[PDB]
Amino acid sequence: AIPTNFSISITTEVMPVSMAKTSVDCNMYICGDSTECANLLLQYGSFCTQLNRALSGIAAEQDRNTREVFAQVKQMYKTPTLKYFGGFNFSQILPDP
Amino acid sequence: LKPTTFMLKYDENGTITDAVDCSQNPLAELKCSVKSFEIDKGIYQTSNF
Ligand SMILES: *[C@@H]1O[C@H](CO)[C@@H](O[C@@H]2O[C@H](CO)[C@@H](O[C@@H]3O[C@H](CO)[C@@H](O)[C@H](O[C@H]4O[C@H](CO)[C@@H](O)[C@H](O)[C@@H]4O)[C@@H]3O)[C@H](O)[C@H]2NC(C)=O)[C@H](O)[C@H]1NC(C)=O
Ligand SMILES: *[C@@H]1O[C@H](CO)[C@@H](O[C@@H]2O[C@H](CO)[C@@H](O[C@@H]3O[C@H](CO)[C@@H](O)[C@H](O)[C@@H]3O)[C@H](O)[C@H]2NC(C)=O)[C@H](O)[C@H]1NC(C)=O
Repeated sequence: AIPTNFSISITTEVMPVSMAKTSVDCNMYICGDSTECANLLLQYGSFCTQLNRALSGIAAEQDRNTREVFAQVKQMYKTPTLKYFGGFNFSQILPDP
Repeated sequence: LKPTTFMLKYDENGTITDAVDCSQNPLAELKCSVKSFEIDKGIYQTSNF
């Protein structure tokens, strides 16, 4: 069997790339407006130091993810004024001034 | 005298060769947090406010 006619399909595809980067102040959460908590926390040490390093390390990767996908061209091209090219109407994918 | 925090470099022969405040400017507190005298360019997170 050999096919004769054909068809053309456009198939969508959804992929996540990022995630909302966060940050947490310790004493607003683990102390919560009391100095005596902060008078007690210093026994435990600089755990606020290490977690801020970790979460910002996540936050560096989130900008790193978006940058490694998109930032691949080296000329900033211009959208042409025409949007219809021999039966190819790009009126829905290009932006509009 | 005042209650502060310093950072001291010892040499090979156990001699105090250099010190730094942790209170005079944000630049020295950056040296206090990263624990180094020479700091390359970039942003660096430090303590809260
Ligand atoms: C490429 O594809 C685009 C797809 O958007 C296509 O553009 C659209 O064309 C249609 C007509 O073919 C436009 O519809 C008309 O636009 C005018 C201007 O906005 C409106 O005033 C019109 O509304 C009146 O007329 C209608 C029928 O008479 C009534 O139903 C209506 O209530 C009003 O009385 C009508 O909507 C449409 O706006 C454009 N859209 C865009 C985004 O340009 C274009 O034609 C294609 N080109 C080629 C070469 O294939
Ligand atoms: C730590 O202390 C030691 C000794 O307490 C220091 O070593 C001494 O360094 C000096 C400087 O180089 C030496 O003097 C020179 O010695 C050479 C070789 O003998 C000679 O050719 C020169 O004319 C000059 O005299 C000294 O000999 C040396 N002594 C010893 C026991 O090693 C060391 O430099 C100190 N280091 C720091 C970082 O403070």
